[PDB]
Amino acid sequence: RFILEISGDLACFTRSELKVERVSYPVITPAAARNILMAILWKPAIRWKVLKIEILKPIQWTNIRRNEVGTKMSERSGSLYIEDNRQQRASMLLKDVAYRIHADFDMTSEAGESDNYVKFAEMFKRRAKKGQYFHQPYLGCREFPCDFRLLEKAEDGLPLEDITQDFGFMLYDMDFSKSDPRDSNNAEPMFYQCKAVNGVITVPP
RNA sequence: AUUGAAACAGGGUCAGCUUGCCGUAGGUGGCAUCGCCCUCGU
Repeated sequence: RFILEISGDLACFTRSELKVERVSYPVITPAAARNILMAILWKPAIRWKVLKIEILKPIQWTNIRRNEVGTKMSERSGSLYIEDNRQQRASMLLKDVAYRIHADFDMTSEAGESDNYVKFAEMFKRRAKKGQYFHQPYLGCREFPCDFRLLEKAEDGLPLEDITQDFGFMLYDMDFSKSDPRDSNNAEPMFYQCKAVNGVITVPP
């Protein structure tokens, strides 16, 4: 397995049912962690899998608004001239978040030639130590860069083990199956968050 | 393959045009620095 910790000032993970005016989750998204790992090192033969997620500091809100346009650009058009399109939008940003993750990975069907578990693990350790990636992982939006330190266990502020509130059902991931290469179309798996005392545990199917 | 991807609170708006701190009213009226002693004695 692997244990990593992420830190940053600001972070939103928007629920679906309010996507129009942002209402971020309280906790991080199990789907999000998958992509955060993939950000460091993407191969077409690796399938990630998240096991444990740990909060570190108490949740804290702030609110914000800025000016937006809501027209996806198209080839037939020449430009946008945003003045004729603006839709002010609001947002519910989490503040001062650092999270801890326990996760591992397995192999896809297309193992390929250099399908060595050990070499992938080794190069992952290398990239984690030196700070290597395709791109800086977001925190739900491109503007909130995060910072990740590869640690073994208990190398940050003591986890906030306090029993916290429920959250009902929560977004899990988005299936890739019925889609060919390049995710033609997808459905939405869910799960039950069920208010883990401190360590939220991602159950597989 | 992050409910992600692209997303200006923007564009300008004098605190201004003016009015006496003035017109007078006393420091007055009146009380002796006095009353007194050697520079002798060769």
